[PDB]
Amino acid sequence: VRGTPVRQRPDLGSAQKGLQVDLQSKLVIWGTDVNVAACKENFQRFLQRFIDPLAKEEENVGIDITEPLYMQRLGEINVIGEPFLNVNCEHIKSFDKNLYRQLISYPQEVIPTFDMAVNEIFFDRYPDSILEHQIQVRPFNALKTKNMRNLNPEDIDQLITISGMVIRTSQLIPEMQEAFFQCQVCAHTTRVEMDRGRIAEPSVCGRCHTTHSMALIHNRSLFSDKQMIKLQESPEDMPAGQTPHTVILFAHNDLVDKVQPGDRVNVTGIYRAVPIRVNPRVSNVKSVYKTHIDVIHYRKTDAKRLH
Amino acid sequence: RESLVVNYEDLAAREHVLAYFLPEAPAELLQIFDEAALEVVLAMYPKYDRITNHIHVRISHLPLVEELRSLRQLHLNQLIRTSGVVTSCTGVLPQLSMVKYNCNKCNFVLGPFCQSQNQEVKPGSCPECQSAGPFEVNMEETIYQNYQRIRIQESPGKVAAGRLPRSKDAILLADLVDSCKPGDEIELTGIYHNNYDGSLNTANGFPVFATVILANHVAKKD
Amino acid sequence: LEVRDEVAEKCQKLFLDFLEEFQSSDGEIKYLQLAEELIRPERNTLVVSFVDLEQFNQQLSTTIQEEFYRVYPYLCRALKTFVKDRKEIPLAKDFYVAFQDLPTRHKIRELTSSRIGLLTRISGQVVRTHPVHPELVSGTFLCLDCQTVIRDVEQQFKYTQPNICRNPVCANRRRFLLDTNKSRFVDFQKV
Ligand SMILES: [Zn+2]
Ligand SMILES: [Zn+2]
Ligand SMILES: [Zn+2]
Repeated sequence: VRGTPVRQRPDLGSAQKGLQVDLQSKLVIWGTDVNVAACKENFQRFLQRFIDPLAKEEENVGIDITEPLYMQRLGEINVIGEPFLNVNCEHIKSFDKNLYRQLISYPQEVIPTFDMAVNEIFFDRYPDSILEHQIQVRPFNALKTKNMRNLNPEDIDQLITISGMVIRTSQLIPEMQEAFFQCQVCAHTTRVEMDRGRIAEPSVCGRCHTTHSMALIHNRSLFSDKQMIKLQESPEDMPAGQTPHTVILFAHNDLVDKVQPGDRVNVTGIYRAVPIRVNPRVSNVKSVYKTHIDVIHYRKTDAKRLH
Repeated sequence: RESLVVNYEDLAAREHVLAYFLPEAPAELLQIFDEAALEVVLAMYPKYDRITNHIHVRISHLPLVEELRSLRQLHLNQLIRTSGVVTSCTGVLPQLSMVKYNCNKCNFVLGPFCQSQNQEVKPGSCPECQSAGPFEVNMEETIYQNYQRIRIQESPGKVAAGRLPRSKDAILLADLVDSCKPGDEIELTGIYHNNYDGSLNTANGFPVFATVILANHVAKKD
Repeated sequence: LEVRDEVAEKCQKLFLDFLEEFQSSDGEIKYLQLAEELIRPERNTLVVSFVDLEQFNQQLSTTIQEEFYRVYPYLCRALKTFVKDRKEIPLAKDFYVAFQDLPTRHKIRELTSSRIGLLTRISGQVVRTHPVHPELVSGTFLCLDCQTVIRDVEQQFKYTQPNICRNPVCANRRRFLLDTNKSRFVDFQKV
């Protein structure tokens, strides 16, 4: 870290408690076995010590093969200025299978540790670089899921890669990130950041101590970008009688407008199941959940097509 | 001590406008004087805010002294000076001053409301749940001012011919309490109050108002 | 103590100075001549060239461009003072500042959230134009629980009632009555 802001990542969803549990009476996260410290150290080790043995110069363009691949990627990032590091889940699997499994099964927790590791490395080196925000690591090329309808509920909220064709892309949805409240009596202003998808309004002014005088100014807040991608899945495992599948994807703040209709893509993202309200005007939700993919990485490269 | 005693003679000699206005609208003048005195006291001792946060300006040596038998509707809502004998005196009672309310629907705490000496302070809706429903007084969060009720009657010596001794009720607030005892001969300066809750609206008879005196300064004679 | 928006007030002062000092090639006060026309009714906007603003004060122009939404009302008040100290426009009249000749032009695909609230210019093809309705900009409401008048509550592109009644001992947050004859309106069209 060099004081550069850590940008919120909507693609990872609303944060959690991050509760920590000791497995002895080591220090895993509740419901997982990630061990943020060990995960971060292992990812730094991978990033600084990964060499692809059977790589090809044709496959890797502008990259010194002998030199660490992702260190060269960091050099490119420093040269250019785009704080996005695209990492191959197959490389992660080859380097350390357990780390790959942890990333796949616990993305929302593992990925920010990768962000921390990458930023630590990138600012220990190139200490004078200027970036609008910290580096964000985008995994991809996960073990291909042949048919997206073979996904069981036990595969929810985890990283998957699918191949499909972009059927439609919606307009931009402004997603709030930091509400800006202002008192209607003394004009004292405050800002509340998204806690867990909820914005806890002030309810009392910190300047004149008037109750419920803080009104949320909509156009002085901080917003994100969201887009809905209707993508017709192009599975390579097609059982008897099964019909074409359409899936919904959500792209956040930089993958917006990066794919147009007609584009065949490999999308890597989090398999998310969400409730559906019975009516638009009620908070009751059907016991059956509809799933959609929160996109992390687009891949426009295919070995059996043109460019 | 929380109380600053101003001599009315000095006030009249220095600023006659304030002296003339004081016996006409004593409530506002007393509130203004209390605020100004608090400002000056804080300026002198900025650390004194944590002791009282309020200063009571007690007027003294008012020129006209009215006897209880001469109090009429003319003297309503004015600062008057009288003399009498404390006949009865209630204990020190904790009266609500800045009352916090518990909304017993969502447990929110409606903030402090200045408990005036005229009407009960009845909250409206709960700011959170907007329920006008039942409220309770949160006694832990509330702050109370000592309250005492005394009765002073005309002194027998002043009572003349075959006239009966007239008595009046007076209210002592947080600094005049326990400043008198039954039988003590005192001089009382205060507002001839009229409008708190007493008008005999129960059709029990004629529409008369039970008047009380908000004591502003008590001077025992001994 | 009615916390001040220091950046916006500085912008207002600088913009008023720009209006009252900026001159054209002829050397006269072009915006004084333009504001001369604002006295007539059915005329409540002054058009100002962003090129002229940038020439006169680059910092002011950059501040306006990067914080247009928050500072715009202050610019309007500055223009109101500029017109008033010259002429006798009605006290209740409002004035607006239109900007033109903005050097850069963005694309409707590039109109991302990062562009929210800051000055921009785009090119589009008009599909349809709705009628001209009066719009509520600031209405004065009456409380139906204690008859307290909550005055000058702004509308954020939505019908917004007072968040709370002014009366401390009244938490009315639902039962308000808009006072149309006391509210102010602006012309409005959606295209
Ligand atoms: Zn305030
Ligand atoms: Zn309540
Ligand atoms: Zn009210």
